[PDB]
Amino acid sequence: YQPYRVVVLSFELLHAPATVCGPKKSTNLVKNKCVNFNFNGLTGTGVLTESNKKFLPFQQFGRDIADTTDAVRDPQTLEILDITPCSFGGVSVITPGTNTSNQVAVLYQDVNCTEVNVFQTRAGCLIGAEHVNNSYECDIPIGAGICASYQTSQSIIAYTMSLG
Amino acid sequence: EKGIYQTSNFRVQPTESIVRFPNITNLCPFGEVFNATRFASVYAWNRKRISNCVADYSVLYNSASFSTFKCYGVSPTKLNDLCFTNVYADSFVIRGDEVRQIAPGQTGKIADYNYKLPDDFTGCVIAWNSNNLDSKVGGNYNYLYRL
Amino acid sequence: YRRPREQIIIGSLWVFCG
Amino acid sequence: QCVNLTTRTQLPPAYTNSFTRGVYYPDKVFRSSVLHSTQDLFLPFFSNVTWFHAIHVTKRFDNPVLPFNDGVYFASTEKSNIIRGWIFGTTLDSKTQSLLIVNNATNVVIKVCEFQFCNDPFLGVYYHKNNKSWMESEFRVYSSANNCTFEYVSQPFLMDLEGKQGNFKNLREFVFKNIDGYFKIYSKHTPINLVRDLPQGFSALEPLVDLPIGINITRFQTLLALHRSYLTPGDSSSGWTAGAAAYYVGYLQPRTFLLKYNENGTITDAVDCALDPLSETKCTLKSFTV
Amino acid sequence: GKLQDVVNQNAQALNTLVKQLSSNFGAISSVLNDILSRLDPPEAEVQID
Ligand SMILES: *[C@@H]1O[C@H](CO)[C@@H](O)[C@H](O)[C@H]1NC(C)=O
Ligand SMILES: *[C@@H]1O[C@H](CO)[C@@H](O)[C@H](O)[C@H]1NC(C)=O
Ligand SMILES: *[C@@H]1O[C@H](CO)[C@@H](O)[C@H](O)[C@H]1NC(C)=O
Ligand SMILES: *[C@@H]1O[C@H](CO)[C@@H](O)[C@H](O)[C@H]1NC(C)=O
Ligand SMILES: *[C@@H]1O[C@H](CO)[C@@H](O)[C@H](O)[C@H]1NC(C)=O
Repeated sequence: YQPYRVVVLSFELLHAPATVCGPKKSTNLVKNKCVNFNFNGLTGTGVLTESNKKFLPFQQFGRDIADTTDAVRDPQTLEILDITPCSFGGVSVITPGTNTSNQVAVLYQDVNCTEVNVFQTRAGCLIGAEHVNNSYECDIPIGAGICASYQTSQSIIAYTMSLG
Repeated sequence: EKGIYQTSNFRVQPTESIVRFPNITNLCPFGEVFNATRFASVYAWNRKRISNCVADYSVLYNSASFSTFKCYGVSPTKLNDLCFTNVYADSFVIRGDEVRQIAPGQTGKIADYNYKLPDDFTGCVIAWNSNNLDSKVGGNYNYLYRL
Repeated sequence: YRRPREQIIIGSLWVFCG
Repeated sequence: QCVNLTTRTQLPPAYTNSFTRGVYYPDKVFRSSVLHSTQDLFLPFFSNVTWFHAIHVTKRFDNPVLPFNDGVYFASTEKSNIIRGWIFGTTLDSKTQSLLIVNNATNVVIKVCEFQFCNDPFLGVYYHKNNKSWMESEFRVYSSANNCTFEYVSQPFLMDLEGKQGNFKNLREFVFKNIDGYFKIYSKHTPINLVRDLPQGFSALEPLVDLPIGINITRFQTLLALHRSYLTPGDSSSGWTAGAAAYYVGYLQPRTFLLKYNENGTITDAVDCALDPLSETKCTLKSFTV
Repeated sequence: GKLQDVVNQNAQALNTLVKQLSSNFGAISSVLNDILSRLDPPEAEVQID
């Protein structure tokens, strides 16, 4: 016979705006790291960094010419951050003939490979081949005027190819 | 043979997952309906409209201050992130033996003549002891229910 | 009252009528 | 206490041309130094818009009931803030939900209730004798409010509320839309110095507030502020004057526009792709210079 | 104009290739994560196809 204070909760959807909603979570901000971002209405991957854009007060999203997300406003802070796609590229194996040697050099194309001897070039960066100041004819083309060859007790060298 | 061949596609993997949501400030007035000093009678149960606010059912589920927490049509741990157009909160006083009759498909004096739930009723029910507040020395006669 | 199913998706057809 | 207003002279409304007006931001996306083509409800360039006038001189006080097809572009060339708010709905007989927006002398009121609107709703501003100032003294908008679904009141503030005898010096623009139960309002204020006619130039209306309402918005009605004083004796039906006030009404249509964004992300120009063949060339080439 | 037209043609081809990623092609949505999260794999397989 003890009195019980009861509450009855009813929920329904009337093909109407979701006036009532529940929160999921929130995390601390991370910059200069390839992360999977979640925001008010977009999800994806990319590298977030401090920007210098001029978003309007009512605007929250950024789009480039090709209609790809560029910058996103922070929901909890009046700060706007550019989104740079996480680095990617092709992996090219530079080798002489297998009958010559088994030493190979690897070219990570179009990446600043401080993120991946090591030689940085305009076609990516060449790992496994040493850079020399001499100039020869092009044996194995790499790009941007750089060629590689199996010369000098032997290794793979990277030089600027000589026109003649 | 001697030459350069493309073999793979290098790409940096994401280190971790980051989630950012807007500041929680438009909290629903659940603290008032659940802690009201006085409540309406069984036959004149009041209906409270809750809308245009953010609701937190996780704290209510983990509050551990409610004797009975039964959900119909939805899991108690699944509606935390789910959204509804309108929220209805009906609160009244029910006898200890009558608390089991507040459910869809039930039959009884209060169920049939005071408050009838739909056969396809959805939501959750809240119930907790109130003998230390709704009972007084000499008898409390402020609650009316139809017979 | 009882409402058509085309208008309510999640909730029950029955609505407040007191 | 709903009342009727008599001694009103009915005249055909004037018409004015929209010289590149009614352009608003279609979304909350920032774009810099690009040209974007959007298919949204816009006000067509160089279109006749109904002109409503209010003056005494004649007893001109225009506030009819106007349809709501898909959207409304609202302007107000005012010097003393006479036009205050708007009332929406379908029947206004308490059987259907109605939307009400009023900026009274204290707060702006936005609410949705099944109001029983009066035949001729208005706001009464009276020049009291105790103090030499103008302020609201009557509230004759609706009659009853059985139930309410939404109601919002902003922070208190004050306005001049004085009937300046000069010329129009402020321009207020508004766009109202409703899709999938979302009531959206855009607005912008531009300083002007003119007597009549809609000013030239370009202006992009930034978003103001979004209202999730979900009704049947069949039509709407506008409101004004009435001047009443002992200098014009009379009853509640004739003892009143409207003052120097004017506003325009323009309807939105589904059109395709080529929006131009500057370096800082502000819309600076636009092209109506269905105006003339030159605009068709501009839209097809996605450029402003051909 | 010859060199400029070559550059313009290649740029237009690349831009159209990029913009073709925002098309539904009869699917529910162009975003792959959206269709992955909204629906279960056994039914979303046809949209992904
Ligand atoms: C959101 O809440 C945090 C909590 O301290 C606060 O620091 C922050 O300023 C809030 N956001 C805004 C925009 O004020
Ligand atoms: C590559 O990274 C180095 C840092 O080691 C930096 O100095 C250089 O500017 C970067 N180059 C490019 C093209 O980003
Ligand atoms: C090439 O010459 C530069 C200076 O011109 C020097 O810094 C570098 O060490 C030289 N490298 C080799 C492999 O000789
Ligand atoms: C105003 O006049 C109209 C004309 O028919 C009438 O229907 C309405 O009831 C009147 N209202 C008042 C308040 O006199
Ligand atoms: C954009 O903002 C900068 C910041 O001062 C300003 O110098 C420039 O004139 C602006 N561009 C306009 C107004 O078109």
